[PDB]
Amino acid sequence: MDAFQGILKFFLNQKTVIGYSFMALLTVGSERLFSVVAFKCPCSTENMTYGLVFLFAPAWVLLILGFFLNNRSWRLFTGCCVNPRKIFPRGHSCRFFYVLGQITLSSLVAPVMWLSVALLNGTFYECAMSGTRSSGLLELICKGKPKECWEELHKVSCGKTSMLPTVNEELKLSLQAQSQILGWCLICSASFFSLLTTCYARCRSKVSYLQLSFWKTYAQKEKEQLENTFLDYANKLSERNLKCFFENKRPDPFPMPTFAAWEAASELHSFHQSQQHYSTLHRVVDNG
Amino acid sequence: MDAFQGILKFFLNQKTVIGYSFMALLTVGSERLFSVVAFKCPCSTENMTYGLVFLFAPAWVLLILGFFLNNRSWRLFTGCCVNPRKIFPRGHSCRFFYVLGQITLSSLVAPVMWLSVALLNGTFYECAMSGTRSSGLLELICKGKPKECWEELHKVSCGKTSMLPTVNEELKLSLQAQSQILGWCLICSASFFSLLTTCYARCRSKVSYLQLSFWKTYAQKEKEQLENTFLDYANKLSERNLKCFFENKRPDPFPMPTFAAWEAASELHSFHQSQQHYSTLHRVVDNG
Amino acid sequence: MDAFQGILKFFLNQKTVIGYSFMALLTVGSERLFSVVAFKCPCSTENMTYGLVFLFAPAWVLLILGFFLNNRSWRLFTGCCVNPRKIFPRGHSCRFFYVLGQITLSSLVAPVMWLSVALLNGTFYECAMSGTRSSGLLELICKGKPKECWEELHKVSCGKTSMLPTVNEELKLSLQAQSQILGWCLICSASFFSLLTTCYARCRSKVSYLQLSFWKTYAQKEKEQLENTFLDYANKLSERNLKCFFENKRPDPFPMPTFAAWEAASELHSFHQSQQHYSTLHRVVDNG
Amino acid sequence: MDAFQGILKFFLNQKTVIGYSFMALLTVGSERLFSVVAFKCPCSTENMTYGLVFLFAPAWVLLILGFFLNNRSWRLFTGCCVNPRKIFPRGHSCRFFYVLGQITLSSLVAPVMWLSVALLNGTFYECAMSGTRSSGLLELICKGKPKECWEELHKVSCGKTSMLPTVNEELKLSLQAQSQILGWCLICSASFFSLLTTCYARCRSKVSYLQLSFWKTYAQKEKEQLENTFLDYANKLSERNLKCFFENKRPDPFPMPTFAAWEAASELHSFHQSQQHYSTLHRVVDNG
Repeated sequence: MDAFQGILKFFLNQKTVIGYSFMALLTVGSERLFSVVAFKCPCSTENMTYGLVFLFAPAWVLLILGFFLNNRSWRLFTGCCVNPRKIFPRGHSCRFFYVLGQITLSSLVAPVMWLSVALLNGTFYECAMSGTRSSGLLELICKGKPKECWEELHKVSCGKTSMLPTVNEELKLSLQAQSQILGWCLICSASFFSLLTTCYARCRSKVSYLQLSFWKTYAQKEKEQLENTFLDYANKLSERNLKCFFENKRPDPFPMPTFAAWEAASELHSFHQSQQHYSTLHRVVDNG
Repeated sequence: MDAFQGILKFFLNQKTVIGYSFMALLTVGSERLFSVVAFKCPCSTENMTYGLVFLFAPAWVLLILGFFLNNRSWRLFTGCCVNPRKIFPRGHSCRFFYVLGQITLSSLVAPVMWLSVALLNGTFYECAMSGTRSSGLLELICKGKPKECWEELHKVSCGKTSMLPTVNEELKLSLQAQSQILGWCLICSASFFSLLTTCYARCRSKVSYLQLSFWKTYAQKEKEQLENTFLDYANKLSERNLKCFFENKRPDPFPMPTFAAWEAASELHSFHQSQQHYSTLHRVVDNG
Repeated sequence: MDAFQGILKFFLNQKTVIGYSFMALLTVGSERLFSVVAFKCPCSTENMTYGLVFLFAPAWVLLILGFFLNNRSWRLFTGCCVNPRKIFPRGHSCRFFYVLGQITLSSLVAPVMWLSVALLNGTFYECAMSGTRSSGLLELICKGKPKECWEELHKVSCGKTSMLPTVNEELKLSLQAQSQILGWCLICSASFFSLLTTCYARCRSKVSYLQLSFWKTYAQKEKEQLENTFLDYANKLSERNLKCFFENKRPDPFPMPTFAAWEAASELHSFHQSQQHYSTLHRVVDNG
Repeated sequence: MDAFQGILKFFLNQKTVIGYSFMALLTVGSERLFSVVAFKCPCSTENMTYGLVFLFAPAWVLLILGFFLNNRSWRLFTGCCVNPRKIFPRGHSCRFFYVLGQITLSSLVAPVMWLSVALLNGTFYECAMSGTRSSGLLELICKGKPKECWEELHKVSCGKTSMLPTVNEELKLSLQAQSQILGWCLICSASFFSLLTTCYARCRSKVSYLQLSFWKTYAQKEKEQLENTFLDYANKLSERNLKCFFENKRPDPFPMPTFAAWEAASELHSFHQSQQHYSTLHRVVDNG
C-alpha cells in the first residue's frame, strides 16, 4: 500500500540517470541492427565514402532531434523578431550565449554515444580505413606484409584476395583493434569534459546549495500551476463565446492581461541577490 | 489508482513523437513486405520502368492520403465558391498561401519516409540502375570490368550472365552501396530542412511563448465545447420536429443564428496584437 | 473506467478509415484464396476467356453488392411510380443525377480494389496475355526469342514447351512485370480521381464548414429519434387492436398523419440559404 | 456494460446479410465433404448419370427444405379448402400469384448457391462431360488430340488410358476450366436478376420510404404482442377447465371471438391509401 510508494521515491529522485541509461541501451541495440542487417562493405574505390557515412550520418540526425525535443530552445526563440532586445538585454548581453551553449551541449550527448558504440564494434572503421590511399598511415597498417598490401588492401573485408589468407585474417584484426582504441579515447575524453563544465557552472553560481534547491522546487510547480490556470480561464472563455453566438446576445467583458504584460513575463531570467526573484513572472508581479 | 494516471500524463504530452514513430514503424514493415513477397526484377529492357514505379508510386499514394486526413484542408475549402473573398481577404492577401504551405509540408512526411527506407534496402535501385543505357553513369559502374559489362548489365540481378560470377557478385555490391548513400543523403537533408522552416515560423510569430501556450489551450477546448453545443441543440430540434408531425401541431419558433453569422464565423483567423482575439468566433462575438 | 472510454472516442471519430481499411484486408485475403486453391491455367485456345473471367466477374459481383447495402438508394426509389415528380422536382431538375452519381461512385470502390490486388499478383494477366493471337502486342513480348514464341506462347504457364526452359522462365517474368505496372497505374489514377471529385463537391457546397458540421449532427440523430417514435407509436397501436378483437369492443380513434403528409416528408432535400432547413421533415413542419 | 450493447445494435440491424453469409459458408463446407469423401467417378457408360445426380439432387432437396421453413407459406395455405375465395379475393385476384412468387424466389437461393460452388470445384462436371457421346461438343474437347479421344474419353478421370499421359493431364485441365467459366456465368446472372426484381418491387410500392419503415415496425411487434395474448388467454382457460372437472362444478362463461371473426382476421392483406390499415387485424377492428 505504502511500501510500493516508498520505492517510487527512489525511482523518481534518480530520474536523470535512468533516462541517460535508457538512451545508452537504445543506441547499442540500434547499432547492432545496422551492422548485421544493412551494412555490407563493398570492395571498390567507394570504401571511404560508404563507411564514413554510416558513422556520421546517424550522428547528424540525432543532433537535430535533440533540438526538437528541447523545450527551452522554443522558449528562447518564439516571437524573437517582434523585439530582439528581450533576448539581448542591456545589463547581461552575454547571457544569450550562455543559454545557447546549454542547448548545444545537452543535444551533443546522443551523437557522442552513437560514435562510441559504432567504434567499439569495429565494422564501420574497417571498411573506411581499407580505402585510405594515403602516403602516411598505409605503411603503419602494412609493415611486415607482402608487396600486394599497398594495392589490394580495400579487398580485405570481402575476402577474395590472393595474399595467403592467414595474412588476410590478421589484417582484419589489426584494423578492428585500432578502432576499439579510438572508441575508448572518445568515452574517456567526453566523460572528463562533461564533468569539467558542470563543475564550473556550479562553482560560479550566484546562490549556494540550499537556495538552489528551493529555486528548483519553485520552478517545477510554477509550471504545474500555470497549466491549471490556463485550463481554467479557457473553459470560462469558450463558455462565454458560445452562449453569445447561438442566442445572439451581447457579452459581458472578460478581463485578460494586456499585450505588454504577456511579453514582459516571457523574458529571460537572470538572478540578482539584491532583490531575489525566482522567475521572471515573480519579478513583474513584485515590481509592477 | 493515481500512479497509472501519473504516467498517462507522459504518454499524452509527448503525443506528437509517438505518432511520428509509429508512422516510421509502419513504413519499414510495409517496405519489407513489398520487396520480399511481390518484387522480383525481370532482366529485360523494362528494368528502368519496373524499379522506378515501385519507388515513386507508393510515394504518390501516401501524399494523396495526407490530404484526405488533414482536417484543416477541409476547413479552408468547404463553401469556397459562395464567396472566394473570405479565403482571400483584403488586409492579409498572402495568408492563403501560408496556410496552403502548411498542408503541403505536413503531408510530405510519409512520402519522404517511404523513399528513405526503400533506398536503404537497395533492391529497387539495383533493378532500375541496371537498365540505364546512358553514356555517362555507365563507365562509373563498369570501370575495371570485362567488355560484356556495357551490354549485359541488366541481367546482373537474375544471375545467368556469362561474365565469371565472382564479377557478378561484386557488381551487385557496387549498386547496393550507391543506393544506401543516397538513402542517407535524403534523411540528412530533409531533417535539416524540417528544422529550418519550423524555427523560422516560430521566430516570426506575433506572440511570445507564454501567450502561444494559452492560445493552444483555448483552441483545443473550443472544439470540445462546440461538439457539446451542436449535440445539445440538435436534440432539441429533432424533438420539436417529430412532435409536430405526428400530432399535426403548429410549432413554437426555434431561434438559430442567421446565414450571415454562420459564414462570418467560418473565416480564416490572423492574430492582431492591438485587439487580441484567439479565434474567429471570439472576434465576431466581441465586435458584433 | 473512463480511460478506455477516452480511446473509444478515437475509434469512433475515425470510423470512415477503419471501414475502408478492413475492406482492403478482405480483398487481399480473398484474392490469395482464389489464385492458390482454385485458379489453374489451361494451355489451350481458351486462355483468353479463362483469365479474363477471373479478373472481371468478381468485380461485377462486388458492384451489385454495393447497390444492395446502400441505404440511400432505397430512400430514393421506394414508391417511385406513385408520382415520379417527387424525384424529378421543378426547381432542381438535375439533383436526381447528382444523387444517382453518389450511389454509383461509392459502390465503385470495392470493384477497383479487386482489380488492383488481382493485377499486383500477376497470375490472372499471365494466363490471359498468353493467348493473345494479335499482330501487335505479340512482337513486344517475343522480341529476341526463337521462332517458336509466336506459336507456343500459350503453353508457357503450364511448362511443357520445347524452347529451352531458361527461355520459358524469362517469359514468365516479362508478363508478371507488365501486370504489376498496370496495377500501380490503376491505384495512382483512381486515388487522384477520388480526391478531385470530393474536393469539387466541397468547394461547391452551399454552406461553410461550421454549418455543415451542425447539419451532419442533426441528420444523425433525427434518425435515432425517428426509430424511437416509430417503436412507441407501434406499441400503442398493437395494444389497441388486440383488446378490441378478443373483447369484441369498438375502438377509440387513433390519430395518425395522413397520406399526403407521409409522402411530402419523403421527398428529396436541397438546401436553400434564404430559409435554412436541415431536412425535408424540418421543412414540412415549418411551412405546413 | 453499455458498450457491448452498442455493438449488438450493429449485429441486429445487419441481420439479413449475416444470415446469407452463413448460408454460403455452409454450402462451401458441404460441397468439399461430398467431393473428397464420397465422390469417386467410375469410368463406365454410367458417367453421365452419376455426375449429373451429384449436381442436381442436392439442389432439389434444398429447394423443398425452403418451403418447410418459410412461415408465410403456411399462413397462406392453412384452411384453404374451407373457403378458397379468401385467398382469391374479388378486388385483387392476382395478389395470390404475387405472394406465391415471393415464396418461390426466396427458396431458390440455396439451390443456386449449391450449383455455383459445385461448378467452381470442377469434379462433378468433369465426370459428366466425359461420357457425352454427342456429335457436337465432342469435337470441341478433342480438337488436336489423337484418334483415341473419340472413344476413350470417359476413362480420363480414373487414369488408365493408353494415349500418352501428358495428353491425359491436359484433357483434365480443359474440362476443369469449362466448368469454372459456367460457375461464374451463373453467379453473375443470378446476382443481376436478384437486383432487378427487388428494385421493381420497391419502385412499384404503394407507400414511400418513411411509411414503409413504420409498417415494418408495426408488423414485427404485432407478432410479439399476439404471442403474449395467446399465452395469457390460454392460462385462464386451462385454469377454468381443471377446477370444474375435479370439483364437479358448472363453469362461468368464457368470452372468445366467434368463428366468423377468427376467419376474417386471417385473410390476405393489401394496402389501400384511402384508408391506411397496416394489417388485416387492424382492418377488421376499424371496420367492424
